Amino acid sequence: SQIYEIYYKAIFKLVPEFRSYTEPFARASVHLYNECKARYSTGLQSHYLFSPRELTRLVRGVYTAINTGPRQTLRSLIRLWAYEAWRIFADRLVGVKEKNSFEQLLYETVDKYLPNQDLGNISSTSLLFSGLLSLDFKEVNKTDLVNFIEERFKTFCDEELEVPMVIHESMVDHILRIDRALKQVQGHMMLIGASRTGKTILTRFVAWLNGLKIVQPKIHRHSNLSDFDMILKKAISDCSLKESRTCLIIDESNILETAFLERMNTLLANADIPDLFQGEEYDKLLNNLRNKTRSLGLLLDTEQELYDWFVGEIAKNLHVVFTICDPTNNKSSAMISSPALFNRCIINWMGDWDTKTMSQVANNMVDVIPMEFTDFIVPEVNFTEPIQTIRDAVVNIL
Amino acid sequence: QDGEFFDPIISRLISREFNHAGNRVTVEIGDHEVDVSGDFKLFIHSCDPS
Amino acid sequence: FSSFCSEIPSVSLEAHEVMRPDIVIPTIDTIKHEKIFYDLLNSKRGIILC
Amino acid sequence: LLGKFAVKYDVNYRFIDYLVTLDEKMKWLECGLDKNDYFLENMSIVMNSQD
Ligand SMILES: Nc1ncnc2c1ncn2[C@@H]1O[C@H](COP(=O)(O)OP(=O)(O)NP(=O)(O)O)[C@@H](O)[C@H]1O
Repeated sequence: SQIYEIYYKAIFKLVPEFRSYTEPFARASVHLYNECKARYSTGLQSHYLFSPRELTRLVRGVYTAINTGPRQTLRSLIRLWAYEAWRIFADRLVGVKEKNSFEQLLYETVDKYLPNQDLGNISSTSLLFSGLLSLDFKEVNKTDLVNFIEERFKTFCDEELEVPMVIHESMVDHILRIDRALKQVQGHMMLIGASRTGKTILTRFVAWLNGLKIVQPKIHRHSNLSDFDMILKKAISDCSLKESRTCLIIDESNILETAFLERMNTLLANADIPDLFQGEEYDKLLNNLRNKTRSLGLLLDTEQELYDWFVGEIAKNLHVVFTICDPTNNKSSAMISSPALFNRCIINWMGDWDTKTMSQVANNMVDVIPMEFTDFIVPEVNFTEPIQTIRDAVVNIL
Repeated sequence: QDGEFFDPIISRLISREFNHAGNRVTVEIGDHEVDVSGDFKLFIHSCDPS
Repeated sequence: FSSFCSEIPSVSLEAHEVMRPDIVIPTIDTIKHEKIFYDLLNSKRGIILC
Repeated sequence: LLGKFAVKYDVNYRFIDYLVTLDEKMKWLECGLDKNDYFLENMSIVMNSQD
């Protein structure tokens, strides 16, 4: 509470009016952190782990969103808080009751610390409404979002690689989540989606939307550690020297060995890898850094200053996205427990199709109309849709 | 011949992913971009159900 | 000669400095910990943090 | 399921007869394929469908 009271005191310089509220956000933030850590435990799910990082992410997320965001009222700040609260903590939660448990906790927290009645519904929907299409990250209209996304998804489906795809509300929520995640300063994400859920291709969509350079590590059974180093090595150089802002997509297919686990335990957690640039290779990098720095209009005296600028560059401009399927097997669970992963990865839980979106997919595929005759029986007996057509019958059977 | 063991260099080939050109069609494998034919077929084969 | 404890430096860092990954908000435990690291390291004995 | 929602299917139906040519059936068995309905159902699924 003391640590993060200092943090809020630092980020609230952007909203001096609300300066008085430094402690109760810090208190409410640590409270939530404690309760969450208490309610959801590793006995239920392997990935329920909470560390101070979650408190770190919550402040950081709020900082950027305030800074980039519109003029704030108290309601504005505390809802924004609740958004980041949702994404940092609850987005990892499976099922429903647990997400509802979190909503209840959120309501309780707000009531206990910051009692304003100007709030609306604070549930996971009714809040996030996270502006991307709108230039400053405000709340949005939701009809505009779905359309913007859909036209930019039509564009992306045609312009970039063509794997026929389908849209659903389900997609939209996770899209906002992936984008907001790639917007946050030092941050990475892991999508637990089962498989075929369309999580990699969605990452790629946002990467295409925000014009981030996509890198998928190319490896195999004979692939070495020296090989993965060079990928990371080159990826970092571009993230710093050329200001490329790259998104590195790791699948669980990609790992033939754990060596991939660890070197990133580093890159995620802290902002650099010390071993990676070494020997003369270090001096070459340093030279370049001096040049780029001086070209930015900053002459940095010491060497560590250059390297401090460099690391900060890796932090804000390099995002990593894991996509894993079955957290339950030992191969992925090695990825899972591993803390530097789970605690600097924003865990986002997708799963098998929603059985509703199964219809949205099905219906959008049978959109072409070969379908004939009459329904002798408007269904008279007995979740896809209210069933009228042969179309609906088919997607219900399937 | 051994599907039992499978390395992801083929991953871009299993999922259908290709960067199209005017004439050529290319698929990244490992560190190199190779041209696909289209008279090309693939069959993965394994023996033990284990 | 006296025995006193838990005296800490006050830090104020600008908003844009909040995003630096290498940062520390000094707490009682920070100082206490940093100090036993030093003492151990001046004894040439090794450290492992778990 | 095709019955429960109302959609007609051919009460007498066999996968093989539906999706395989005589020539196909003949051609596969020539390459050494086993006699079974099973291995014919299979050989159809492998050949007949590649996306
Ligand atoms: N909306 C969709 N419409 C049609 N097929 C889809 C859709 N979403 C996903 N798929 C299928 O799933 C794949 C989408 O790519 P991808 O995102 O890589 O799946 P994935 O969930 O990421 N599997 P993984 O590599 O473990 O993450 C394609 O091969 C499609 O067959």
